[PDB]
Amino acid sequence: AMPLDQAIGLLVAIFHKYSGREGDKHTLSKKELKELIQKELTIGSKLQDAEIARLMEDLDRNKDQEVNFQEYVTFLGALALIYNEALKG
Amino acid sequence: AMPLDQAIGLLVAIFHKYSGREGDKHTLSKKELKELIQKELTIGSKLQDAEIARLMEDLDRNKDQEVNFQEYVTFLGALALIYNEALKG
Repeated sequence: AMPLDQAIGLLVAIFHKYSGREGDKHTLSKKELKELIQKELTIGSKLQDAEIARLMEDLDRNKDQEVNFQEYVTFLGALALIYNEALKG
Repeated sequence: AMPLDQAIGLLVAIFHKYSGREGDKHTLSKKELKELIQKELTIGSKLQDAEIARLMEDLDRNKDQEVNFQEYVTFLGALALIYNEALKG
């Protein structure tokens, strides 16, 4: 697949890895999303960064709320802005 | 990189391929986003699908509006729901 098709296919696959764990495969809880981020990204050196720590706290404060695919993708965009190196500056 | 880190890195790279063409590297126009989708995804067989055609029309109707990285990622999530096979059902 072209690079962007590859990217989308990976986003979908990782969503379904966690959304399939309980109930509806169309959603995952914010508790589960926090677990997904900590397991699927090499983020362990950055979890105490001021902005990333607030995103993780917000997931724990809203842990039982569900997230659909669109909201998961939006959230990954928010996290990339404060996590991915190429988005610095 | 882990799969999701790979996915994010590709999203960022394709954004910057187009956002760097004019002006600010932090945004791209909706005209440019339409070009990005048509060139970076194997979507040519699906452009007349009822839902995809409306997303492409909306980009052309708002062609001069700018899009930041967060809005680009959100948009890719919207498109994936109506384009990616694994999101059917």
